[PDB]
Amino acid sequence: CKESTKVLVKQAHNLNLGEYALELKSVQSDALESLQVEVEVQKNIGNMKNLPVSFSMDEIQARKRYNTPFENVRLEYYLLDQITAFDLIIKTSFTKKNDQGTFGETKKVRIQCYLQLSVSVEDIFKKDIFFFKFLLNSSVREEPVILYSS
Amino acid sequence: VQLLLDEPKVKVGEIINLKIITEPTSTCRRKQNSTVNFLDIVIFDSKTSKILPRSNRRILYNGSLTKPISTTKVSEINLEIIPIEKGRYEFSVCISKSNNQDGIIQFDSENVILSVI
Repeated sequence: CKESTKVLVKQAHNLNLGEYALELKSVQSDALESLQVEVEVQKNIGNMKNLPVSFSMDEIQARKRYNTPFENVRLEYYLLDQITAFDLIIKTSFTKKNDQGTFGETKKVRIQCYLQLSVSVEDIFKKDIFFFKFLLNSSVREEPVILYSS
Repeated sequence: VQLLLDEPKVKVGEIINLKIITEPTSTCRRKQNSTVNFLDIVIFDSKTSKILPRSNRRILYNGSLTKPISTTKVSEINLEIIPIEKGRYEFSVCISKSNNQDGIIQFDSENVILSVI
């Protein structure tokens, strides 16, 4: 037993590139919270997990508040629900297992996915002509949003 | 500053690019610090009493009007004055250097008027 309770450097390995791994993110979704994993591998990568590593399960599933681990799924959309929070956690594990080596990982990501571009409307209505006027606002305070089509 | 416009005599349901043209000066040599300088565009009724940012049923536009210029060269700018149910408007600018209050340093007097039938 090393008995190193303190007084050292602890951990000495790096998550470098040029290796088959997993990457979970979120983009391009219309007002209903989701996620999107990505698998940049080759030659029959195996199944993977997607746990719900929360304290009280605010990042809920639809009917039963499940984790629903995938199987040979690279990109999907975990259409969750929202039981009253603005922060989460997600322990994600993936048995890679390329060739004669049971390759695994466990990344405990912390994605929080409240909306940003909070948009309100107003119409005006004249005789046989019609106009909307759209209000555009950022749901967070003093973190800015650039915007380049509408 | 000059103000280059398409027409002064537009009907109601029509879209107009407005084009201000600004000329930074030799006597910008006092500062050089904020190369970016924030203007505004304010719309007056050609009686008194300018319309608010929420120009409801009067004039319509694309984006916030603040629309920065350089202290470098002849920058241009634009809006899209989608007119609605009006007559005899007025456009003029001011220069604000910053975003805060009491940042405003000059008020130009170039007042191009247009009519709406």
